[PDB]
Amino acid sequence: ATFEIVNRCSYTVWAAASKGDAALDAGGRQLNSGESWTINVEPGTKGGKIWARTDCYFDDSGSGICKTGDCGGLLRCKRFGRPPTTLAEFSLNQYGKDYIDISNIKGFNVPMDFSPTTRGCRGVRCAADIVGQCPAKLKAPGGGCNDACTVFQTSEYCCTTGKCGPTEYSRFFKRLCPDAFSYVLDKPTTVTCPGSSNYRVTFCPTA
Repeated sequence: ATFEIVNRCSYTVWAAASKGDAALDAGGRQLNSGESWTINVEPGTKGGKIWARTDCYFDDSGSGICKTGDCGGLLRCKRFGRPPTTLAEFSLNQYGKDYIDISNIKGFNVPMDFSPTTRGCRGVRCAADIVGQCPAKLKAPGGGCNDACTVFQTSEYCCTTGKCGPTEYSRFFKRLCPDAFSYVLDKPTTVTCPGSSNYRVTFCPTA
């Protein structure tokens, strides 16, 4: 399948694409404003994620640091990223469908549209100035708006036991982005798409 990753923000990002224990495609790439990067993701993938990283440095050996979303100091992500990272999430072809979501469960760093490029299903978006508004205790020095499980490490925020409810903090993300997951047991805003669909991830969409 095909992921076209478009940086419509006015600042550079360092896109990432991982499943957890391996890169997707080249696993990351710099994207100056306006630049695009189309990747190939193997059918049937489970639990894939796409995110932006901000304020990176990488050397020629591809080794470095980012202020949001860092995946173990590399340019070419093979793990997932350090919060706060807004997340495009997907598992493809799982019995005839595709399932797409955007998640604020690790926080928010960059606004995002995740829309299908082939018919049958609706996209999802979180474009609101979450970082402009972010509750004071959840702000991240380095940039972005952290989730409460990251800031406080409690069972209730982290839903450790599989039981938890919404919180004042989950609800701050759900007031600003109702289509994105705001905590682990949020009512699912998942989208089911035809198996083998293609997609576009647009950062800073309304930019």
